[PDB]
Parts: sequence; C-alpha cells; structure tokens
Amino acid sequence: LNTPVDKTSNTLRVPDILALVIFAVVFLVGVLGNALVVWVTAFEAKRTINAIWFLNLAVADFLSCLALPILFTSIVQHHHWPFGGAACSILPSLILLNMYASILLLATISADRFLLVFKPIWCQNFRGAGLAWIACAVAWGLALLLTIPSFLYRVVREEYFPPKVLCGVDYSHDKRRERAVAIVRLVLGFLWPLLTLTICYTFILLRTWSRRATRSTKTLKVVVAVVASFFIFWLPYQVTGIMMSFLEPSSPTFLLLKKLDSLCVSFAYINCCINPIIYVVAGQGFQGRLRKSL
Amino acid sequence: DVQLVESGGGLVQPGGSRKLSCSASGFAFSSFGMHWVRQAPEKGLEWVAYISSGSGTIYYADTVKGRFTISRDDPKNTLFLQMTSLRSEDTAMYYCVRSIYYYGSSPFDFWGQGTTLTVSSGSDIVMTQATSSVPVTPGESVSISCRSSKSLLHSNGNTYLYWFLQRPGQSPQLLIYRMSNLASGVPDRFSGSGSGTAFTLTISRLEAEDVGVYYCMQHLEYTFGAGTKLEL
Amino acid sequence: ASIAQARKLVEQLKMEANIDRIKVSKAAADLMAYCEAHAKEDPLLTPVPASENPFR
Amino acid sequence: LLRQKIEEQAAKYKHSVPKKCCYDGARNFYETCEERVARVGPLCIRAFNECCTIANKIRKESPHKPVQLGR
Amino acid sequence: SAEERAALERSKAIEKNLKEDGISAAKDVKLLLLGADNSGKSTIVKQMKTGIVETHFTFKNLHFRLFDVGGQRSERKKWIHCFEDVTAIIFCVDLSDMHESLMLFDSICNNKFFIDTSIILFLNKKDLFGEKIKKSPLTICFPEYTGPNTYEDAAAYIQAQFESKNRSPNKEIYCHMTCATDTNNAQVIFDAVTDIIIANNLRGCGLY
Amino acid sequence: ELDQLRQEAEQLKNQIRDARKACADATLSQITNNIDPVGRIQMRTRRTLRGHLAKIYAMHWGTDSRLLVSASQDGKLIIWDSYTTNKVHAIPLRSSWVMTCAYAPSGNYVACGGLDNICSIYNLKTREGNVRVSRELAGHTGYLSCCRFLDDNQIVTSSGDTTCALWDIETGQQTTTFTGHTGDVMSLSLAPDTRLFVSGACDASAKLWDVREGMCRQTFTGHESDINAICFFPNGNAFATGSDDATCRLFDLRADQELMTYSHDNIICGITSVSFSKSGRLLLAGYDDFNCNVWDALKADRAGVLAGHDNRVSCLGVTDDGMAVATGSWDSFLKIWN
Repeated sequence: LNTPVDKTSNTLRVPDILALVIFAVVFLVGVLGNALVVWVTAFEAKRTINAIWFLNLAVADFLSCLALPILFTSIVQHHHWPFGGAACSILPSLILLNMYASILLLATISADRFLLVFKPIWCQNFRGAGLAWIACAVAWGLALLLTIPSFLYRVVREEYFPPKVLCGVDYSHDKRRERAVAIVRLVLGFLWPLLTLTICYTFILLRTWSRRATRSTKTLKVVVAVVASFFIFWLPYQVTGIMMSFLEPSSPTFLLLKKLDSLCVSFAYINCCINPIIYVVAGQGFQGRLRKSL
Repeated sequence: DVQLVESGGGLVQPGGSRKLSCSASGFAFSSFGMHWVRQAPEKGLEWVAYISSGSGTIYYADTVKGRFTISRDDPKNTLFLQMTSLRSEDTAMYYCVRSIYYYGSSPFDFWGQGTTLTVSSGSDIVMTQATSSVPVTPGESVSISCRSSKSLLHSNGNTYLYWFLQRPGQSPQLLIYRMSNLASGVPDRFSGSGSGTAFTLTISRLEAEDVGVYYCMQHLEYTFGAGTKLEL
Repeated sequence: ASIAQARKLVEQLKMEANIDRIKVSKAAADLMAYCEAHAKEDPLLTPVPASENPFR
Repeated sequence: LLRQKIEEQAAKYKHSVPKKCCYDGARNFYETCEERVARVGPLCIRAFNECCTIANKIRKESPHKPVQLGR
Repeated sequence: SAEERAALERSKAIEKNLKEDGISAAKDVKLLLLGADNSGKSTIVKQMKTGIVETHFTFKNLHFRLFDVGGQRSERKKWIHCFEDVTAIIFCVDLSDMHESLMLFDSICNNKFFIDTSIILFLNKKDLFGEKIKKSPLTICFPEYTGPNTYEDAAAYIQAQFESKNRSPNKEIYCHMTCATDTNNAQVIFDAVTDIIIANNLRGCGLY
Repeated sequence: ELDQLRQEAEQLKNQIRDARKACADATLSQITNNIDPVGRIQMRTRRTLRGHLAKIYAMHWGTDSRLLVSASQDGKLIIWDSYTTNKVHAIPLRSSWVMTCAYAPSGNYVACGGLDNICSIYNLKTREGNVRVSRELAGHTGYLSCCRFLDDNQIVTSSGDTTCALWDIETGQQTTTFTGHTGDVMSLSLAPDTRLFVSGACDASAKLWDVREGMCRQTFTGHESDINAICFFPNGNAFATGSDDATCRLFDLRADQELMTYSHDNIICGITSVSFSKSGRLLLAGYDDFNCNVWDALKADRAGVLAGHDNRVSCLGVTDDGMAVATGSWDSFLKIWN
C-alpha cells in the first residue's frame, strides 16, 4: 500500500516475452547461418553469376540481423531511446533499407529464375555479372526510395513524466501524409513483391512440369517453402502496418494493434531467418562448399 | 621486319604545339609499351613519355608533365605525342622505342629512326658517367663505367641498369639490359658487369662497328646519363 | 605372313636377353647412396629455412 | 512545450498523495484513461482522470506517433 | 615494387582477357557426336550445315560445337574423359546393320562421366530400314523379336531396345527417327539442348 | 615355322625371367633398414595460380625453376610465374583438347598437343612480341599423350597409336620413329643424360629406348593396368611408374626388374602423374582421390598427404632446382606446394 509503487506497474511480462525470444533465436541464426551464406558466395563464388543474387540477399538479411540488438534493447527498455535525434532520423531508415532490400531481392531473384526458364537462349546472351549487379543495385535503390520517408520524417519525442524519451514521426500533425506513404510502402514492399514471387514461381512450375526431364518435383517443394513462408511471415506485419497507419490514433482497434506490433515485427523477422536456411539446405553442393570455403 | 617510322617534324614557332607521331609495323603494337625518348642536337638522351600496354598507366618527365601528352592508337598501330607550348629547350630529335615487361623480357629493344624537331630562338635518380670520350683502336679492349645516386638493386634481385650504343648518324640500339644480359643481335664482345652503385660495360675485342656513344640508363623508377663517345 | 613381324619380336626378345644384369643389391646400394649424398640439396626432404625459401 | 502545462496542472495539490497520483496519471498507450483509473485516495478519482485526460489531449494533434523503430 | 609493376599490369590484362575468352566460349554449347561407324553422322552434320573434327553450326541464336570424336581410332576409355561436362551426346545409329552399336550405346549411357548427360539418339536412314523389312524379316538381326515385319512396331522395338540400356533414371534419351529429312534433326537437337540448359539453369539456382 | 617361333618366343620369355629372378638375390625393402625415414613432410600451399577456368590437364616447370606452362580444356596455354603469380603469356591454341605441354630446356619454346594428332610448337621469343606457332608436327595418327624437348631442335613424342616418335623441328619430318608397343603410349620421361627415354603405355609395359636408334633396350611389366605416369629417377639409372593399379612401382634400368610397389589397402584410385624430388629420396604421386600422396622412395611407406584440390590431380612436377612441387588439377587451380 504505502509504497513508492503506485496503482499500476509495467514489468517485462506480456507476450512481448514471445517477441523477445523470437528476436533472440533470429539473432542466433543471424550471427551463425546467414553470416556463412554471404561469405561462401563472395570468397569462394561470385565468379558464378547465380551467386550474386544470394550474396546480396544474404548480406541484406545479415544487415537486418545486425539491428536485432537495437530492437531487443527497445523492447526491454519499453521503447526508451538512448541514442540521439540524428540516430532517430538515420538508423530506422537503414533498418527499413535492409528489410526492403531483402524483399525486393527476393522479387528480383524470382524474376531472374523466371527468365532462366522462359528465355534460356536469350539467357545465354544476357547473363553476366553486369545484369545481375544492375538488377541488385536497382533493388537496393528501390529500398532506399521506400525508406526515404523514414530518413525524412523521423524525429525524437519526449514526455517528461518518466525519462522515457522516444523516437517518432511527424506527419504534419494535422493533415494526411501518413496514408500516402503507408499505401505506397505496402504496395511496393508486399503486394508487388508478392505478385512477382507468386506469378513468376507459378509460371516456373508450369513450364518445368510441361516438358519432360525437368519435372524434378523439388521445384514445387522449394517454391512452396519460399512463397508460403514469405506470405505467412510478412502478412501480419504489413496488414498491421497499413491498418495502424490508416486508423485513428485512438480506439481499441489501435490499442490491440499497438499491443500486437512487437509480435508482428517478430513475424516479419522470421522471414529474415528463413531466407538463408532455404539456400543452405536446398542448394546442392553448397553443403560441402561451406566446409571447403576455408 | 620491325619498323618504327616517325613523322611530324619541322619548324615550330615558340609557344606553339605539334603532334609528334610514331607509326609501327611488323609487330603486335598492342602488346608493347612505348616511350618517346628525345635527344638534343648537342646533348645526351632524355626520357619524355611512357604509355603502358593498353594505356593502363602513363608517366611523363617533369619537364613536359602537363605540357605534353602521349596517346596510342592500337587499331592503327600508331603512337602520338602532343607537345604543347613548346620552348627553346624542346629543340631535339625524338625517338620512338618499344618495351615489353615480363619475367625475362627486354625493355627498349628497338628504336625508330627518329625525327628532328626545332623551334626558333627567342627524390630523383640520376646517372653520371666518369668520362666523356675514350680513345680506342681496332682489336683493343675498352671499359666504360657509370654511377648513380643510389643502388639500383631491387629487393627481388634485379638491377635495372641498361646500356645503349649510338653509332654516329644512326639511331641507338640496346646492348645490355639489367646490367648482365645481351640483347638480341648484340655480338658477344659487349659484356656488362657491376655491383652496388658503380656499374661497368666492357667492349673487349673491339670491332670497327663499336665506335659511337654509349649511354647508360637506370630503370628502377620513373634516366640516361651524359654518355661517352669512343673514338677510333 | 605375320611370321615376319613375329620373328622380329623374337629378335627383340633375344636382344633383351643379351643385356647385362647387375646384382640388385648393388643397384639398390647405388640408389641409397645417391639419396643420402643429395639429401642435403633439397628443401622438401629437409625442412627449408624460412629466409632462404623463395615462396614465403 | 508542454512541461509547464502539466506542472501548472499538478501544482494545485494539497498533499503528497494527490501530487504523485497526478504524476503517475499522465503516464502508457496500451490502456485508456478509463481502464487505468479502475486500478486506483478519494481525490485520485478526480486527479488521475483530469491529469491523464489533459496530457492525452495534449499529445494528440501533435507531430508524434509511437511507431516501433522496426517499422 | 620496381618497374615489375608494368609486368603486373600486363598480367592483369592477361587475366581480363582470359575471363573474356571464358565468357565468350561458354555462350556456345558442346555436343559430342559419338556413334557407330558409317552411321551417317556426316549426313546429320551436312544437313545442319584427323582427330576431333570440331564441326560447328549455329541455330536460333545458339551456337553448337559438334565434336565428331570418331575420326581417330583408339580405346574410348583413354580419351572420353576429355568430353566430360559436354551438354549432350548426339549419338546416332544406322539401321542397315548392328549389335556393335548396342554395345557402344550400353557403354556410353552407363559411363561414369556421362551419368547425368542427355542423349539425342538419332535413328538414321529409316527409308532403307523400311526397304529391308519389306525384303527381309527383322528376326535375322533380333531373334527374340516376336512382332510382325511392319514398320512401326519394329522401329519401336529397336528404339526401346536401345533405350533399355539406361541404368540411371535421372538421365533421358530423346530417341528420334530422321529418315534422311532436312531441318528436323536440327530442330530436335535444339529442343533437346534447350531442355538441357533449362535443367542446368534450374540446378544452379537451387530449384533442383 | 610360325608355331615354332611362337613356342620359342615363350621359351625366350621364361628364361629371361629366370635370369631376371637370378639377379634378385635381395630387395631394397630390407636394405633400407639401415637408414632413417624422413618423417611427416608437411608441405603447404605457398600459392594458387587461379587463372584457369577448366581442368588444367598438364603442366611443366621451366629450367629456371621459375615458370610454368599449363594446358587446359579452356584452349589457353598460359605460362605462369611461380612467385609473382603473373600470367606472362597466354598462347591461344588451335584445338582445346590438350593433354600435352612441354617447356624447352632453353626456355625459348613451348609445345602442346592432344586429340588433334598434331604437335604444335610455340616460339616465345619472337621479334614480333607474341607467341606463335613455330611448326606443327603432323605425322601421328592417334592422340598425342606427352611431349618432351631434348633440345630446341628435336622433340620426342608419345602417341596413342602405340608409337613414340622423334622429330627434328628444323623441317618437321619424323626423322626417327619408334615401335614395339601394343597399347596406347601414355607417358614419356626423358632421361637426365638425354640419351635414353622410358615410356609407359596401356599394356602395362614400360620400356627404355635409345634416342640414337629406334631399338628398345629393355622392357618392364610389373603393373597390371595401363601405365598412366612414368618418371626417370634423378640419377638416371632408375624410374618409377603409375597406373590405374592405384599404386606406383620403381624399376631399375640395369637390374631390369621391379624394386618397389608403393601401395596401401586404403587407396584404390588410379595414379594420374608422378615425379621425383631432387635427391630421389622423395616420390610424389597424384592420385584420383583428389589429393597427392608423398612416398618415401626408399622406405616405400607414405611420407604424408598433400591436399587442396576439388578434383583429379591430373599433373604434378617438381622444379629442376627442387625448390617446390606444383600440382595442376581438374579443379583448374594450379597449386604451388613447398
């Protein structure tokens, strides 16, 4: 009763614990795993054109995995922001750069896989480090364009009741700008990538099974393991984001959305965990290439 | 049949510009470097330019750095020197030389016949010669020497000093490369030797064709000494 | 017939037969002798100093 | 520029308990004022509500969203 | 480094030229044309228009390197390893025989190096085969053949007999009968090579 | 009579074996008890010459102990510098199926050949500045399997049509031909004195010719399968061989019989090339097991293993100065081991 503890307190309970453990396991598989994939594609490869794509995807996922300690600290410090205002304007832009680099790299990988199947005689005119690096650079630049609203609008905020200083966004405070950035981000980061994954892999499957001697029945397994994981791991994140941005800053709908965001970002990062494991497992030869890379 | 025919000489008013040209034939131009070594009418040789194979890197002497440029047109097998804002010191006859650099290769094998260039009146390695002239007689023995500001022996074991023979009224030829190795076509009478910083060339069993001026060059980093004339 | 070339093979066999043979002990002795004499002139059998080695 | 507002609102206290009650009243995005006041002094019923509602109406219509830095 | 930096620049240029030659050469496709003697291989290359006679032809933006390795007489075991990593064998068989062709085929498709290489089996000169079956029964060449002497089933039987020598289901044998026709041999070779490069492209990306 | 000479041919065969067995009063395996072994030879990759893209079939050290020549399916006969790693030449070949490459003892000439039945000899010191074909040595009917330079003017060739030949490069005529093999002649090793040379062939028989006349002098038949590799002992009185037998054997030119068999139960991959160290104490053999084993030529026990290739170790060779040992591979990575 007569204690410094008031009527309410907020410890580290709540399924924020689940988000915490998910971030922990993703960090474990990012320090290991993901880190090896980028190495073997660079030093022992990348004279082969097909290694360029997975090099860039692995490095984007790795840079996303370097942001795991900061997300962990933000979760455990109840969104306290120890860094500076310039950090609030820069670092979130970089983490979104890594996220959307991963996503558009998946889309470009799928487009290249489609081109490898539907235009093979044209592929042995086009293929080279030039086109692969051009496409990967375009993907990274698109990630930069998608994140430049974060590089612009993010500012630090402060409340003075506790010292819980936090980082936020200024959408003019009285007018709609959040809707446009939110819808464009949702489209170019989840819908257009999802279409370029699903349609391209479906056509790859259709052409692969039509001709004889190509129906490996492993193409179906790998395509499903990519697209289903992508969908089930990005949809909760992106739909929550768009609903939160469109919905007003009040009402119980926003209450549960703010409750669920942490787990939504955790699910978004499950895809970062899943992207390199599929390559290291399904890639033939790339089990001994890892041991022989040293 | 190796040829290095140069053209573009004549009279240039001071402060003018002129494109010295070197036309090559009988060999794979693209695989060779090029230098545009020049000689004043009353002085020794002086290095001018160096274009690498495939134009990867280029060097100039400090006296023409920025003032003149070199270019190589490999499809036409032609090398150009763009001398700009010429001065009185630029009156000299210019030589176009070959160079292929690899283990066992000989720089400066072939020198073109050269072209005379005239204008009207208006931290470094140096190589010095201990003599300016030496009397000689057929069948006798001669010994020329040179010195440099520092040792020419690199860490890898090579010693990048050269020897060139210029007979009167003729373009020079390579005699000794890396101080010990005979160039192709040079008779075994010539034999270079040395150590540290003092290097010598011997012309034992001198034949009548050995009369001329002998120039010694360092090649450790990006030059000809004064030279000495043997008189019969 | 093939008898001509067959007799050529027989003649080759005779020429091989006329070849002199050394006691294998002496040939082996020569072998070891060469090996121990020249054991000091290779950097593989004897570990080369790092300074004299031209690849390090 | 809102520190003076909450300070001047809290300044009307008459005891330490109302002061700390107002201090903790203006705290949390996951719970509304009505949900938070249910957990709690006779003057706390009024003071908590007024401080929390004043601070809340202060933070809206302002350039701020508690966006998690992973978004 | 001394002026040997010029030698290092020359070496870098040589490495660049090697890379460019590797890229330029890989854009073509290699086809081994191993087959029985006098099986009309010269005909199948002429229609497409002393050692390895590396004849070549290009079809629809794709360049075929068609190595006829039968020009030199030697045991296959000593030089067939040089044709490892060839995309496909253009194996051809003449129907005028014959069991030597079967033995050669059984040696090829089950060979260690070619355990993953497709085979475009050409049945050549089918018209004279029709003439022969009209004049003589097939049992004179295959005693175990139970079918009649009509064209279709005999051709199917011999094609199946060739195909049955496979001992690795991951391979494939694109048997085809040309009957001395024009421009169809090139078409089936092109289709086969397209399938093979698509399969290799899938294998590289990890879809296999 | 035809039958009588065939019977006497066997009658010749057994009595030479009896004489051969008569001189076999002892073997090197028991004589070597008086000397110490060399221990673990831990050779390490001092370099990697990663210029080849496809299966560098054969390599040869220059007399300088500084340069290599390497042949590959890529069609490029590039010649390396062993320290600076530089590619000092890249000769483009007429046919890309080369299993033969040879570096002239003077360093002027490089020759290569293969499934084209033609030996191409390349002049490196041309005044035009680029390596070009000196002469093409047509005259064989099978594939060429090895080339060696006696001097700048005459080259000895081993081919697949069971005949070694000796040419003069001055005019390109087959000045001397050799015969007496049944299988394809696969490897060829000139003696240090350049007055004799042994060749191994597919019939598991190795024999030593004289270069002055087309007469074989002695024959060796220790192996069971095709002689893939052969190399003269440095002293010139002995030589070793390698085959698909997955074992190497050492022969003697004067004892005319096998002296050692370098085998172990754990190795079943055939030999691809062989060459001795400078002193002859050490024998290096490149197995199809994607590695090169180092064999003590006197104790016959395995001195160690050299690894680092992802495919066949198709060629192997120690420098003329004994400085190092380089191993080309089907992985296209020329290792330089010391």
